[PDB]
Parts: sequence; C-alpha cells; structure tokens
Amino acid sequence: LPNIVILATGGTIAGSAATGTQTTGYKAGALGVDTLINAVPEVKKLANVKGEQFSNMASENMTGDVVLKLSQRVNELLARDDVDGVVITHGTDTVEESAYFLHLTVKSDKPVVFVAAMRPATAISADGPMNLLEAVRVAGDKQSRGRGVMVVLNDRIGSARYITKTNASTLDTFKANEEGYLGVIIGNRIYYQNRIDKLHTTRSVFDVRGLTSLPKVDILYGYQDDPEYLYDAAIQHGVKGIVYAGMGAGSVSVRGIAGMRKAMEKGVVVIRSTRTGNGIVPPDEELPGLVSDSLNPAHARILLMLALTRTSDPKVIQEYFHTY
Amino acid sequence: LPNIVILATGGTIAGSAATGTQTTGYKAGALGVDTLINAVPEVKKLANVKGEQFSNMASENMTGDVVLKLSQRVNELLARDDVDGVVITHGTDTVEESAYFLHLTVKSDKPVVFVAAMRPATAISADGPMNLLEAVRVAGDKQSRGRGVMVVLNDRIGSARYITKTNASTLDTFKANEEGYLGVIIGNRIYYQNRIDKLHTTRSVFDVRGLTSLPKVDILYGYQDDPEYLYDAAIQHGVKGIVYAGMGAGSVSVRGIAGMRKAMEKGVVVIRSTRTGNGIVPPDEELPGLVSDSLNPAHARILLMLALTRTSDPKVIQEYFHTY
Amino acid sequence: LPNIVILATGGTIAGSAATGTQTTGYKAGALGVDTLINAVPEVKKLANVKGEQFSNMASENMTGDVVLKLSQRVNELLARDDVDGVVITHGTDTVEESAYFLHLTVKSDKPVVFVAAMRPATAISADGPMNLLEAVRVAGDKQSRGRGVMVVLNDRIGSARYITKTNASTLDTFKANEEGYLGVIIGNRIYYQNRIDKLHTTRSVFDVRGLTSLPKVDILYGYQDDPEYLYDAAIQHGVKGIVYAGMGAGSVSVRGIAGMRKAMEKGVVVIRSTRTGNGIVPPDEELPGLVSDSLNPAHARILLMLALTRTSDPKVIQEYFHTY
Amino acid sequence: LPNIVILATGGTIAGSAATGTQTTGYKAGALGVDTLINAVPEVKKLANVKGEQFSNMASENMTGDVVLKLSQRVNELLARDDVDGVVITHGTDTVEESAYFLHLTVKSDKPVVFVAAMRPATAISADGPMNLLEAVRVAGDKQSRGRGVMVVLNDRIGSARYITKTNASTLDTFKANEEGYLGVIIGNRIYYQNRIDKLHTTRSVFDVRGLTSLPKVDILYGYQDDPEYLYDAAIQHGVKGIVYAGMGAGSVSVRGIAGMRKAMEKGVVVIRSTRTGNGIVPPDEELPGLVSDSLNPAHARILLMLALTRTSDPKVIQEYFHTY
Ligand SMILES: N[C@@H](CC(=O)O)C(=O)O
Ligand SMILES: N[C@@H](CC(=O)O)C(=O)O
Ligand SMILES: N[C@@H](CC(=O)O)C(=O)O
Ligand SMILES: N[C@@H](CC(=O)O)C(=O)O
Repeated sequence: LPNIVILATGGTIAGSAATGTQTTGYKAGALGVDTLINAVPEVKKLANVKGEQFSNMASENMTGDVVLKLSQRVNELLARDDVDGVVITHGTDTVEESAYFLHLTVKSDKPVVFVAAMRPATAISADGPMNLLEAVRVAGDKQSRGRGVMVVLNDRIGSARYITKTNASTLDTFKANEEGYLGVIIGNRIYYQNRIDKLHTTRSVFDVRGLTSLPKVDILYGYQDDPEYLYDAAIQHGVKGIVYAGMGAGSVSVRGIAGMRKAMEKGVVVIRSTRTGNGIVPPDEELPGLVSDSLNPAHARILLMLALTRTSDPKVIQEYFHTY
Repeated sequence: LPNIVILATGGTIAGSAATGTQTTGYKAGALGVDTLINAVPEVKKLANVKGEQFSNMASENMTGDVVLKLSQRVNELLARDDVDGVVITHGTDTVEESAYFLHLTVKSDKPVVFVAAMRPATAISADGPMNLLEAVRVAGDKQSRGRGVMVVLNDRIGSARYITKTNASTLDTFKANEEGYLGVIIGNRIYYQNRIDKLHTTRSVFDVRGLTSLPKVDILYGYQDDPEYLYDAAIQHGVKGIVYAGMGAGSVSVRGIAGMRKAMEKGVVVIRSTRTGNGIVPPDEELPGLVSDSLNPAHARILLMLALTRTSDPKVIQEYFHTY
Repeated sequence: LPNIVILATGGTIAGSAATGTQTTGYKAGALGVDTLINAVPEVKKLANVKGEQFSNMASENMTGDVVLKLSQRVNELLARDDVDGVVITHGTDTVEESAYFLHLTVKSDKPVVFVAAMRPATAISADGPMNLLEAVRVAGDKQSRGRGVMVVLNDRIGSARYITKTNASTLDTFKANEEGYLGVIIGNRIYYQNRIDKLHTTRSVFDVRGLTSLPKVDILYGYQDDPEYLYDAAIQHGVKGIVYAGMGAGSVSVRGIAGMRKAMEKGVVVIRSTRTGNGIVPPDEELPGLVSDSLNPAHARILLMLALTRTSDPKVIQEYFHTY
Repeated sequence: LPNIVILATGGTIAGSAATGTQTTGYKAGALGVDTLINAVPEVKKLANVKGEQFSNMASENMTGDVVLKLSQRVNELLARDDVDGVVITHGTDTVEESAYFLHLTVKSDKPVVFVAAMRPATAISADGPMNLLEAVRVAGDKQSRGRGVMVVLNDRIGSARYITKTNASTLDTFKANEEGYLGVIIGNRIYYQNRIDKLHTTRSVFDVRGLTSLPKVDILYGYQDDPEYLYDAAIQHGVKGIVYAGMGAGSVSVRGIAGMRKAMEKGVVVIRSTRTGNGIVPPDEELPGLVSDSLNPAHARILLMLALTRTSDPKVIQEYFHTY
C-alpha cells in the first residue's frame, strides 16, 4: 500500500456543529485530523495513512505566510522515501489559492491532493468522508503522478490552475467551465481525461524554500463608478502588485486608468484580470498593465506574488502568465 | 407593426475597427444608432424602429448618474402611446448593472431589452446584427410584456436579475447558471421558458424620477491576506455602502471583520456577497453586515444604491435583497 | 406542521449494499419507506410524515402502466384535506419520465416532489438523507404550491418539464442547462427563483383517471447509417407514436425519412426530438412529423403518450408540444 | 506560411438560403469550397490554402462508408510534404462521429481540424466565416501538432473524443461539460489548455487503409417500457454490435436484458452507454455487455465499429473503451 500523509489545515471538512442540519455557529477547523481519518476507516484499505495537524483554521483566514510554510512542509514530506503522496484537508473558500501556490512551488511529481467539504463533518449527508476517501485514492495511485496539484471534491479531480469555487454554497461548486476536470472518480476507479498544458511542479521555476515572506499584492474590483482612491490607498500601503478584477476582458474606466498609471509610476506591477469568472483577458498595448490570460483574480494574485519573488521584468512576468 | 425605439448608449456593438479581425485599438461606441439599424434592414419587417442616440461610450465608463438619466428617459418613452417597447444598445462589460438598475426603476410592463455584441460591427461574423434583430423581435412581441428587463444576446433572453457576463471574451458569455434563461429565440420564433419569481418594474418600490445622483457604494474583494486599509479608505471617502465580494459564501477574514465593523460604526451599510460567481450567501447573524441572497457583487451594488435612496433600516434593506 | 405523505417507489435511495463503497450488486429498491424516514428523524421537525410503500423497484423497470397507477394514487391523496403535499422516492434513471407524467396529470396545486439519490443508503456520504429532508421541506412549504411537479436533489429544485439526468453517475446530475432550477435549498431555507411558463397540473387537459393502459410509443435514435428497419419493426409491433431522438435539430437521413413516411402512412404520429440533450427543434414543413419544441426524447414520449389519449389530430398534438 | 488544404464535405457552413433570416428550405451543402474561402480572404494571411471538394451533403446523410473514404483521403494528404494540415468543413449534426472516426484512424501528427457552422453562409451574423478562419489558424500552428483531431467552432477547440453537439440549435452547442476544451482562440491567438489523456492518431492501433466497408452497429435507446422487439430486429438484420443509449449509468430494464442476452448468444457485441449526455458508465459484471466508459452513444458506435475490424474479443474491446 502507498504511504500517504494527510496534512490538515482546517475548513468545514473539520467542522462540528451541534445538530445535523446546523450550518452556522460552529468553528470550521475544530476537529483533529485523526477524527477525520477515523470517520472513514475504509481509507486504511487504500493507503497507510498518517495524520499530521498543520493548522486548524477557516480558510478565509489562510494567509500567504502560512501557505508558504505549507509549501515548505509539503516539499519536506515529499523529499522522503517513505512518503508517496500528500492529501491536504482545507477550507473550500480559499483552497484554490493555496492549491495553486503549491502547484507552482512543489518540486516533486508525487501527488499533492487538496480536499475539502461544503458540509461539516456532523451534517446529514456530509460530503467530507467520501471526498477524503477519493482524495486518498488519487494521492496513492501511481497514475496520478506528474499531473500537478489537484483539488478533489464531489467525485471530480480538478487542476489547481483551472479549478475554482463557482458557487457560494453547493456541493458541486468546484468546476473549471472552459477547461474541465483532469479526471473523475466513479465506482472506486479513477478516470483520467486531461493533462494540463501548462508548467507546474517539477517543471516550474518557482522556488520558495528558504523564503520567509512574500511580496504584498492586493485585488481591486472593476465596476461602474469604481474609484481612483482605492489605487491611491494600495500604493500608500506599499503594494508591489495589484490584480484588477476587471469589467469584461480587463476593461478599465477612466478612473481605473488613472489609478493604474499612478501605481505603475511607483513601480507597482498591475495585472488586468476579470470579474466575470472565466476566459481570456487578451493583450492590449493601449491599456495599462499586464494581462492575466485565463487566470482569475485569486489565482492571478498568487502567480504575481511568486513572480515578484524572482523578477521585476514585465516581459518575463507576462510570459509567466501565459505559461503557468 | 410594433413601434420600437432603439436607444443607443455605445459598446462594441457600435465599434468599428480598421480590419475584420482587429479586436483592439478601436473605440467601443463610435457608430451611430442609424448605422446599426441600416446594417440590418430586416428589422423594418419586424417593427417600425426609431433610433435615438443617448450616449456613445464604452460601458466600462458608464456611471450611476448616467444610468439614472437612462432610466428616466426610458420611463418617458414607455409613457408614450406611440412606443410599444425599447431596445437599448450597450457595451457588454457593464450591461448587467445598467439593466438591473432599469429592472428596478422602470414603471411599465412594456418590454425593455438591452442588447450588446462581443465583436465589433466590422468584424468577421459580427454578432451585433443578429443580436439587435432578436432584441427587436423580443421588444415587439406582446408575449414579452411583464417579464422585467431583459438582456438579449446569442439567441438567449436573460433576466436582468440573473444574467451576468460569465466569460471575458466569448459570444456565449451571458448566462445564468442556476436560474437559466427567460426564453430563447430560434428560427425566428420566441420560446418563453420561465418567469422570474422576484419583484420588478411595476411592482418595484424604487422610483428615481427626479433624482440627480445616487448614494456612493464601493465593492471590495475578499481573498487571502485581504487588507483592512481598503475599508478605512472607503470610509474616509464617504461611502454609504460597501458590497463585499466575499470568499465563498460571504466568508470574512479577521481583517475584513475589523474593517466591516468599523464601517458599520460609521453608518455604512455592508452587504456580503460572493466572488464565486453564483449561489446563495446565507444569513449569519454572527458575521457583520447583511447578505446578498443570490445577487452577485455588481448587482448587489445596484440594489444597495437604490435601497439607500429609500431607507437606512437594515431589516428593510435585507428584505429587499431577498425579494428583488 | 404540514402533513406530508412519502410515497415510495424504489430506487438507489432505497438501496442497501454490503459495504460503504459498493456501487454494484445490490438491489435498488430494497429498503422500506419507514427505514428511509427513520434514518432522518430530523424530518419529524419539518412535517408530520406518513410513509406508504407504492412499489420497490429500480426505476429502469418503471412502466407506463405503473406510472399511471402512481398518478391515480397521488391524485387520490391530494384530494384529501389531511394531505398537504406528497414526496415520491424513486430511482434517478427514469425519474424525469415519471415526474413529467405526474406534472401533466395531477389535478391539484398541492406540491408533488420527486426525490432520489445517486448513492445507496449504505454509502459513505450518501445523498439520500439530505435529499429526502430537502424534499419534505419543499413539499411542506405553502410557497411551493402551484409550481408544477418538482424533482429535488443536491439542494436544487427542478421543474419536471425541464429537469433531466445529465450525467450517468454524479451527485449533481440533475440540471436544466437552458432553463435553470425553479429554486434552491440552502441553509435550511428555500429560495424560489423562477416559475415555469408552461401548462401543468391544474391547468392541464390531460386526465387519466380511470385509464388502465396507455398508447404505445417507442423512441428511435438518429445517427450516421441509422437503419430503416427499426421503423418497420416499430410499425409491425403496433406503435401509435414514434419519438425520433434526432441528429441535431431533429435532422433526418434519407433512411429515416423513408421510415417516418412509412409510419405516417400507417397512422403513426412521429415527433422529431433531439439526441443532443438540449434546445429547440424548430418547425420545418419540408420534413416529416411534428417537432418536440424543447422536450427531450424521454419527455417527448410521455407527452405524446398522453396526447394520444385525447386526440390523433397533428395540429392539436403540435400545439401541446408548444404549450406543455 | 503553412500549407493548408480545406477539404469540404457539406453542411450548413456551405448552405445558402434566399434571405438572411431563413433557417429552413435551403440545402445544407450547396456552396462550393472556393466560395467559402473567397468569403474570408483574410485566410490568405494565415495560410496558403487550397480547396478540395470531397462531397456536398447534409451531415445527417454522412455514412460510415463515406467517412472511411474521408479518412483515407486525409491520410493521403497528410502523407505529402507540401501539406501541413487539413481543415474539414462539415455539417454540425454528425461532425462528432466523423471527427472521432478520423481521430482513431489518421496516422499523422499534423493537425486535422473539423469546422462547421450553425447558421448558413447567407445568414445575418453567420458564424461560418470566423469559424473557418479559426480552424485555419489552428491547423497551421506548429503548436497544434500531436493533439488529436479537433473540432473548432465559436472560438473553442474541442477534442474529437470529448466534444459533442449539446444543443439542437445554438451557436455555442459544441461543449464537453466534464472535459472542457483543448484550447480557445481569442484575439487572434490560440491558448492551449489541455492535452487529452487518451490514445489517438499516431498512437492508435486502428488502421482502415484498404477497407471499403465497416461492421454494422446500431444504437438502441433506453427508456420506460423499452421494447425487446428492437433487439430482435437488429439481430435479425445482422448487426455485429449494438450500442445501448441507456437509462442512467447504462441501466437496463428486464426487457433490455432479455434483448441483450439474445444478441450476445448470436455473437453480437453489446456496449452499454448512456442517454444522459455525459459521464461514466462503470463496469458491472451482473449486467450484460461491455461498458462505454465516458463515450456517448454516437462515439461509442464509432469505436465499436473500428474495434470490430480487428477483434471480437470482449477483453480487448473493453480495454479500447477505457483507452481511446
Ligand atoms: N469557511 C469554510 C467553508 C468550507 O470549508 O466549506 C472554510 O473555507 O474554511
Ligand atoms: N468594452 C466594450 C466591450 C463590449 O461591448 O463587448 C464595452 O462594454 O463597451
Ligand atoms: N438504477 C437506479 C439508479 C438510482 O436510483 O440512482 C434507479 O434508477 O432505480
Ligand atoms: N443539418 C446541417 C446542420 C448544420 O450543419 O448546422 C448538417 O449537419 O449538415
């Protein structure tokens, strides 16, 4: 059997409420990893699992300094001969951010699978137990190697680069509308469909081993009447990058243009992304900043933060956006 | 034949580029309304059309003061016995905002149909001509009355309350993943599928006749490491409301909580929405602010602005979010 | 509390397998209704429920003669003052057919909610418990009246007319891509979004009280090299109608045209539907047969069977396809 | 510039109607290939194109014997040093069948791109011109090599293995809900997202050079009351295989089981697929026949026909269903 480490960070998957139908007033990140494992003893037929408690928080409180430590820990684990893969239990709300960070920074082809749940462990029809079992199956399969970081929920295997939480509250929320899933798990069998045609993991140039902090990057929304003062505030607080969750294809109002030009004059890198949820922001030399390709704003922030650890050259940063 | 006014505001539908494949370096909002009409002379078999040029701008520059005028003009037009419906040509980037504004403020059951195009008029396979023809068909059909404000592109009829631009750059971008379309136009025939179960138009309390400006509302994004200083900036600039494009189901970090509590102390109304793109943000009294129900951040901003013209009572505002 | 009858027919919701991960070799339709109710005692806080065992079969074996009796029983129940609504447990494979049959033949505005499960009751993270509780919530809410027959799974409320099983094996399979959901159930609260703009239930002309069988209707697939001999076989076995699950928009090969013309010469009514999964098959007088509007093949069969209890007139039948 | 052959077979892309809004009463496959080319002279900046007229038919009339000749011709063309790629203009209705056939039988890494249109060439906002330009762009890019056969419409590049016509009548009908697109074409640039994780073209065992006909395979639908006599008819007419477009996950009624057992006793190979549109049909040794994995019925028929040119062995055929 493969040796899988379950590295727990918190989330609703580790939530415990007073009744089976209670959806508020409980902490998302209360139960320990061994309680998760022991609720699905079937996992022991799939792998030799060892639980490690990395943190226990709601993912809306996950921070880059913590995700950096997570990446460093996972790199240490996967460097061991006695670790075949890692499953990371996490909150759903920012799992796409943490997962994409590890996608770019983990220097191994051994699987790294993020798993989460939309219902707490105490819920009627809780999804966490099956999601964890699926995640372990994926992490221990030798066919799962070399595929980049994955996010597994609801019988689907999503690439960290494409997968996003698309719905505030449903079990099927994690989708990649234009890129689909890497694979699916049906009837206790994994079906791989796609390999992502982007750089990642052992083919990624990003390395943050030995870093202890990351560049500051903020995200500003685009909308009718969007204000220039938010750009001024970000600049004043020393951001190194701004990701613009733009109207349409990174379109920018007269006010946003003024903000962006100010930022660029102070050496801030601006990435024009989109608030729409999907698709390509194409190059446009008449507008300020760089473009995000198909990265959504949350992902774009992660790639920009990592880019800024190793370059300040806009040409190189733009090329990263087209290749990672 | 029905008498339809085509009220033009700009957009890529009125864009004109130097070649058939050029997608940048042209102004979205350059062609006049009569050029659009004359490019589809078939529209004169469907309706007696009259063009009126309201504005000619890219929709990323549309502002609430201008949308207020638009609403007022459309009400004047629909008050006339010689006007059976209005088609509004507009940019795709913010059409959802303008349309939802009119959905709540137009005091007639006569059809109001927004139309737009993802490719400029000069493009190969431009979508504007057929979109405009479909929109005119919709606006003139007696079966279209009483349905709320509609957005028509790509053979689909979307409710202004549910429809959003979901993709930065595709023709099929306008979708309502959970709510579907009101109807479709296939083979020159309209097929109505749904009526929205929300208040609108003639049953809406919002009336902005005579107003000349609207309450200031900004939108802030939720993400890992989201900073409190953006709340401080918005407060300092005198916002009346803040819409939060939250992680997951309006989930809030410790920093966002501190920001939101500060804003609420100053009398700012905070609405928690979602950055995910779809779904319900459920109530949670322990978190700050009101919740957006299934309104996305752009729509939630429009409803909040209108709500604040009538009330500062949280109970009443929250009920608007559940019913409009 | 509302009085709700849970009328059980079988399905995977009532399936019981030897382990938590076994997905084959168990009978869908083994557990009794009271075992379903007793697994979710929370239901007794939502309604006064009474279980009735109508049948216990896998839904692939559900037949029109049995669905007729199901409709007749439901009508009997809803005619009672002591019944406020009904939930029908059923297999997922043909629930859309049974549900649409009841949608057209149930003469009450009281809610009728079909419910099902993709994983058996014994499965890890079984969906049936929560699906049943959601269904009971929907059936007992006074806001649910007059909406037509509903299908409830995975926090979604779908209209019987639009909802279909879109995926062979996932929990989120029931979707209506173009029409959306009537509503959703999130955080123990129902959010109604739409009302279907079609005839149903109390406004439907179809009445089958007193019938003991239905007219025979088969479905033939369209594809490259589709054979004429399948039309001959159907005609020889006495079908009254044929639904063609056509290529594209009910397109027909030379072979299919010959088969259809032969069928129509014998008095068979032919409906051209689509194998695609969605959309409108538009009228085309140059092709044989009537068109299915947006009814998929399984639904189109149900409507044709019901139509043939009332009329043989093509004009009238075609109008049913456009209104039901 | 690359040298691209445009091999025309017909379809609505080659349709010509009397007015810009006419959607019936015109032949789909009337215009010649040069007339398509001459409508988009921009193509000359992308490639040196040569048109060749293979056929001119509606795709509902495409037959396996003709697709076999199409595959043979494409193989001849791509064996030439002066051909870099091939674009095939085709009807939308069965493009997925012809494309998947070529995906398994074309013995080259040079791109083969099928292209089609939902609106005829004479239509207002006809999609064919831009679809053809995109297809030529894809066929001529050196990055497009080795990706398997592609289907290009509406700015999307779909794998022939996953893409299907999902809507009877809309421009955006070609989707792969679970597998996404291989890439997209926005702003005159190709963005590759995925590589399919299945065998195709140069790695495929299927070679039909020298064949003039193929094994007979029919498709039978699954539904309530599905009749055994259709199996008897297929058997009597000498089918070598039957693809069952099953209820749910290839579920079979008692009648279908009896039919399938009869077919198998006569040496017919039975593949259980799904009518649902998407997803995996899992193995189940208690049911008759082989399973289609995620192939939909139309694709399953194509694979089974090709498999039968080589083997009758169920173990090998089942493996093909899991790897092609
Ligand atoms: N707020 C929770 C939500 C979840 O996990 O479903 C979290 O992200 O930690
Ligand atoms: N920027 C343009 C884009 C479009 O209309 O497609 C607009 O919103 O005005
Ligand atoms: N074959 C089962 C499948 C399910 O219910 O999920 C049924 O329809 O009865
Ligand atoms: N019946 C046409 C439809 C199209 O091309 O859109 C064909 O398949 O040939």
